[PDB]
Amino acid sequence: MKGDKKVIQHLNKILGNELIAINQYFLHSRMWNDWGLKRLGAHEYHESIDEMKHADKLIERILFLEGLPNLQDLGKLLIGENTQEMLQCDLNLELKATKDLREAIVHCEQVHDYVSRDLLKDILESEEEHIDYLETQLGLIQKVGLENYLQSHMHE
Amino acid sequence: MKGDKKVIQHLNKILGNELIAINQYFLHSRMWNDWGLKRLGAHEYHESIDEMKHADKLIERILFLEGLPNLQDLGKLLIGENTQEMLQCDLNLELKATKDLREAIVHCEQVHDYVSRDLLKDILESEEEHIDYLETQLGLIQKVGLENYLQSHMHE
Amino acid sequence: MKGDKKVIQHLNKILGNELIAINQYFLHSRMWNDWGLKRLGAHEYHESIDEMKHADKLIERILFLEGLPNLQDLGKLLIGENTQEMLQCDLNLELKATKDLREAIVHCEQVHDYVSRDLLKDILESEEEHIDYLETQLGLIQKVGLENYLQSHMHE
Amino acid sequence: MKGDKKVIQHLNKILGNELIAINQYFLHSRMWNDWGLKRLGAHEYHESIDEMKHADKLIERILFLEGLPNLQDLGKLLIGENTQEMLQCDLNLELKATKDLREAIVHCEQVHDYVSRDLLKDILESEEEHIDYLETQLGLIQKVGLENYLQSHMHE
Amino acid sequence: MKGDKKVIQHLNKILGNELIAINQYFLHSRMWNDWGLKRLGAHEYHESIDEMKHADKLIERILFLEGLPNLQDLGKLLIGENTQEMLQCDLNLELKATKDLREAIVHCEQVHDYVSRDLLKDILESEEEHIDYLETQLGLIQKVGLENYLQSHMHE
Amino acid sequence: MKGDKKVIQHLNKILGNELIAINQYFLHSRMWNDWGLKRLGAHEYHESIDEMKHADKLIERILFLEGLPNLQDLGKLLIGENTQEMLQCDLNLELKATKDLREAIVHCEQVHDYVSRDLLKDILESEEEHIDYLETQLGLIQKVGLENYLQSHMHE
Amino acid sequence: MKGDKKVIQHLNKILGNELIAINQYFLHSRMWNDWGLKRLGAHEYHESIDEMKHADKLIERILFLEGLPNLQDLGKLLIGENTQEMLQCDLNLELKATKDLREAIVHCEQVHDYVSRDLLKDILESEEEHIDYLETQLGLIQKVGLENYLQSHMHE
Ligand code: HEM
Ligand code: HEM
Ligand code: HEM
Ligand code: HEM
Ligand SMILES: O=C1NC(=O)c2c(NCCCc3cccc(O)c3)cccc21
Ligand SMILES: O=C1NC(=O)c2c(NCCCc3cccc(O)c3)cccc21
Ligand SMILES: O=C1NC(=O)c2c(NCCCc3cccc(O)c3)cccc21
Ligand SMILES: O=C1NC(=O)c2c(NCCCc3cccc(O)c3)cccc21
Ligand SMILES: O=C1NC(=O)c2c(NCCCc3cccc(O)c3)cccc21
Ligand SMILES: O=C1NC(=O)c2c(NCCCc3cccc(O)c3)cccc21
Ligand SMILES: O=C1NC(=O)c2c(NCCCc3cccc(O)c3)cccc21
Ligand SMILES: [Fe+2]
Ligand SMILES: [Fe+2]
Repeated sequence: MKGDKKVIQHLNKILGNELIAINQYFLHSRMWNDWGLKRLGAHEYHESIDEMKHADKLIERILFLEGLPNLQDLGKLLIGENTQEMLQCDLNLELKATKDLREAIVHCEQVHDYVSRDLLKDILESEEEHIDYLETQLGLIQKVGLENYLQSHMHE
Repeated sequence: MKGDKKVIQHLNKILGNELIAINQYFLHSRMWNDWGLKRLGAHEYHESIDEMKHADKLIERILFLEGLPNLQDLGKLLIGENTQEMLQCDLNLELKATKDLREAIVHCEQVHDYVSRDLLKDILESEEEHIDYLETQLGLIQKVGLENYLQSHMHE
Repeated sequence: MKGDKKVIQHLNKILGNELIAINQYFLHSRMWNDWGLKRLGAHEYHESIDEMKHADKLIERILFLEGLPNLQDLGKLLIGENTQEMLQCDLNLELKATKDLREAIVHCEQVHDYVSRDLLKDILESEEEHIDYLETQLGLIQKVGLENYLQSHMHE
Repeated sequence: MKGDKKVIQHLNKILGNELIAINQYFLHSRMWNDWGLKRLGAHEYHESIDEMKHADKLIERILFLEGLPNLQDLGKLLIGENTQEMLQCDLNLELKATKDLREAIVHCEQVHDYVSRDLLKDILESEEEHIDYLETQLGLIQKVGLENYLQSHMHE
Repeated sequence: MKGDKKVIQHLNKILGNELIAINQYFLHSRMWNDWGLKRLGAHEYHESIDEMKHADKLIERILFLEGLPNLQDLGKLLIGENTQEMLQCDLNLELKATKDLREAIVHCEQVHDYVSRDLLKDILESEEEHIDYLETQLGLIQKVGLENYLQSHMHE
Repeated sequence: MKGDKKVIQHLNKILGNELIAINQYFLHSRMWNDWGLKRLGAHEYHESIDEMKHADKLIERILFLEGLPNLQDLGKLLIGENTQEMLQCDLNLELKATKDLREAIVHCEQVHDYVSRDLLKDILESEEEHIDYLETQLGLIQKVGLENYLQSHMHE
Repeated sequence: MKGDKKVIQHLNKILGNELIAINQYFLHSRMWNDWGLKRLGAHEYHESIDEMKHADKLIERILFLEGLPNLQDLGKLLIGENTQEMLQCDLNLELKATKDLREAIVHCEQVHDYVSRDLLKDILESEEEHIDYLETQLGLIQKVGLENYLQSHMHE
């Protein structure tokens, strides 16, 4: 079904953000596992899988709309050097992602692609849940102290 | 069954206290959940539910006694800005509540409304259990330190 | 996540409406039970519980958006003196509630808070189902007569 | 298998009757549900489904006989404005339906299409069962009064 | 264990009231069953059984306190001749019973027979539940009309 | 609940499209079954049933909004004479259907009927899934050839 | 455990190849699904997942050896425009991948990193299995003809 060209451009932009997130979260997960912080490693793994599932749905939608899904261009990964930095890098990425999702929803609404809007709204709900998690973790570091925070994320 | 008018006023005063506590504990619960202190959030949620159940029983008793349950007047919520203050705010509310329960029981006994007394005694037992919980939490903060106390209440 | 100030004001207005409804429906439920109209009492209890669940979600969303949920201000309860009046009172409240929900959805759409809009849309679906129930009950009173209508609501 | 042309014309006439009945009964069912008369709504829904099943068998038989099933021409729906009228509209439609079924059976017998006759006889048995139901409901309205009759059809 | 003489006199007075209630409720139950009002008959049978259980506990307590339980001196049964009167007769009996229970509890408290008091308080709770049932039934007769009220009590 | 007059006109237009699709898909299903192409017949049957379910929800919404659902006017069925034509007829119908759904959603949004919008969005998601199916079938005929395509749809 | 610098460079080269394959196979999978060739889509999805698992093991090994896994550089995806081209693109990629794996194994052997060798040998076994699959499909296209080959991959 031939989609709106600018809708497809927006969907590819969202896909591009998800592809960054997949790799950033996967690498952060495996870093945390290597450091013995396996509760963080497992949670971050599940965040990476969630982004993979969003990317799949975007690819499927773009193809249905007779566009070409762009899996070739990978933007800049934001990789931290310690737990605090890694959490903040994920939050920085998520804030960019939600800004782009909102702009894409505006355009879908304008051209009456209500099904693409609904898909993006569902992804946005997942991204806001991730922001909630990240903001909460950063706040817990301040409340319990970094050493306690890391202690609490050693074991699954 | 026509109840004593002052018993009904006492029951409405206790109901008023329960209505404050429902909202205070529900808000404290959801604050703690938002902050990632999910064990505190869950415990405080169950405290809010318990006050809802007491309020139900008071409403039912007032109607049986042919009075009008007052759910319109809501007194001042005591909302803290951090965990220590929230616990003290709950304790301050509970101490007011048990004072008022004791005065209501005295009156029920004087007019021979022994069934209303039995209801209020059961509620008083619940409120003294809550006081026990709160005093214990405040004491634990002193024994283990605030950072450890909060750490222990991150995960359910 | 820092939410829009006016969105938070709208969510607090909806929450205020839900808090009125919780208490109005709970009292109506317990009045109907006291009168032996237990099918109405049970249905109205479930309506109160559903409003409690909506209030919970509103509180959680307001806190995520870094606002202060207002559980202190309680508006006017519309309490009837007989079944016909109680049902009409509930309907009057629901019609105010849906007006406020629609105005809140408009504003969420305009600041691109699509997740808050989705929550409010879900609440609006619930409130329109309640309107359907209420209009249907008032119509049945006319079709079967008041005595029969009440008879049919004695037994669960 | 090449069927008799007039048999196929009769089958298309019966199919036309069933298509009116599907839509009339479905609308009556949803009107009754909207009004809170759920037992009537459910029973009328099942009547609509039964007509759908008859239409299916007629379509299948017409195609086997190498005719074209007419799903395009929809005759006049008899929609009532209250329960009494709705039941009588259903009964008026059924009495026309059974007259047409008998005339079709006569013709099938004359040209030795005994399998089409058997199908039409089975449909006729179903339509006479519906007539029994309708006559019985109209009689009950007289015996128990309209308000009681409607009361008895509020709840499933 | 040697009981207070006046406590034992009070317990025998309460026992006498229960013995009246056993017979009154049992006869009302069987009258309602004979009339085809089986839901009333069954409910009233269970009321009679409850009074039998209270009488048992009073007899046991009196014997423990080394008194003689008086099962000989049966007071006046309040027997109605139609449903509304039978319910009112039960209510009149229950109101006398609860007045006597309160006076007995006062005396138990004065002489420190706290276990006798607790037994009487439990009986008082049961009798107030019966009062609630009775007042509710009388109110339902007013709200739904006598003919509907009786209709609703034909079947279990 | 008094709905917007023009919303109700749009819902009746969508309902009219669904009524065409029910009959067109049901007839195509039974044609394919008669020809021995039972996998197509079954799939097309389920498409017809899905349109029946959408029509039901539209009728229910129209009645709730105090409109009259139009089941009387039946537009033009697009009936093919072979598999390729039947699939393209279904696709032509679905493309008209989605255009009308988008126009209806625009209007519902403009008059703040967000619940009707949500219903129509869900229907649009179902219709876009049907368009995906149809486009895919037409493409498969080109890729595997008509003879193989039909072979693959003989057995359920 | 400090690894050999050149071993880590080889592991990152193999990782780089796996990252290309993940995306290439995922896109080919979703292209085939969009075209209705669901058995090819499913198989190609499982090939993508298998490459994801290999990449995970490489990332984990590189981190254990105190290197930095390179998830940032993504090489050229080889995307076909039809089934034959897509299969050949996958085969071309696999043949480059196995050449790189053999060179990496040579070096691991030379510096006595026998555990890294064993990991790469297991990956090489998987990639040769994929080559077997791909060569076999290309051969089947020649033996059964493209139309039959595609027909056989419509249904899972
Ligand atoms: C650095 C790149 C990637 C890595 C390391 C990776 C890793 C993984 C792993 C380890 C799994 C779990 C497999 C299992 O044990 O069953 C998985 C699942 C999955 N991956 Fe990836 N993946 C990557 C990229 C992608 C991409 C780009 C996509 C899609 C565009 C994707 C889509 C999926 C899907 C759909 C699943 C299945 C999730 C589920 O339903 O459980 N992955 N991935
Ligand atoms: C008059 C004030 C209230 C009364 C009398 C009341 C009463 C009740 C009762 C009796 C229950 C069922 C408890 C059980 O047996 O499990 C309940 C559940 C609940 N209440 Fe309330 N409540 C009140 C106010 C509130 C408020 C203000 C909130 C939130 C803002 C709230 C949130 C809840 C929730 C979330 C549940 C559990 C619902 C479920 O998932 O089943 N309630 N309430
Ligand atoms: C001193 C007076 C009475 C006492 C203390 C007494 C006590 C009891 C007790 C303790 C039970 C067992 C209840 C249970 O645990 O389920 C019982 C059952 C019963 N009583 Fe009485 N009762 C008395 C008089 C009567 C009278 C006057 C009648 C009838 C006219 C009666 C009819 C029954 C019946 C029908 C049962 C159920 C028996 C069965 O089917 O198991 N009772 N009674
Ligand atoms: C106003 C038009 C119609 C409406 C609203 C409608 C509605 C429905 C609904 C709601 C169902 C049940 C679906 C489910 O939950 O599984 C159904 C079933 C069915 N319909 Fe219709 N329908 C319509 C017209 C037709 C027509 C014209 C035919 C055939 C000529 C038909 C044939 C069937 C059949 C065979 C079933 C399955 C019944 C069974 O075996 O349980 N329908 N319909
Ligand atoms: O990252 C990438 N996404 C892409 O589509 C892509 C390439 N595609 C070449 C056209 C293939 C084709 C044909 C017909 C229907 C289709 O859907 C696709 C090539 C390189 C990279 C990418
Ligand atoms: O918080 C509140 N509690 C209440 O009762 C109430 C109001 N009551 C007005 C009607 C009371 C009535 C009259 C006649 C028969 C009855 O059964 C009851 C009104 C506002 C607020 C409240
Ligand atoms: O109904 C009510 N809702 C409220 O929030 C409230 C009150 N809030 C006091 C400050 C809460 C605070 C402070 C700092 C950081 C936080 O995260 C939260 C006070 C009274 C009543 C209410
Ligand atoms: O296709 C059709 N849809 C319809 O509603 C309809 C007809 N309606 C007659 C009045 C229904 C009525 C009256 C009063 C209160 C109500 O609630 C409903 C008549 C013919 C065809 C249709
Ligand atoms: O209704 C009546 N209740 C009675 O107790 C009673 C009678 N009691 C005679 C003495 C029984 C007794 C009790 C305890 C220890 C003993 O050694 C003996 C005689 C007639 C009627 C009654
Ligand atoms: O079989 C029987 N044994 C009896 O005592 C009895 C009757 N007594 C009537 C007394 C005064 C009265 C009158 C009306 C209701 C009452 O509750 C009381 C009367 C009839 C049968 C019996
Ligand atoms: O309501 C309707 N019923 C119908 O058959 C129909 C139409 N038929 C078009 C030709 C079907 C065809 C052609 C060749 C071989 C076949 O086996 C079948 C057209 C419009 C409406 C209807
Ligand atoms: Fe009746
Ligand atoms: Fe073949």
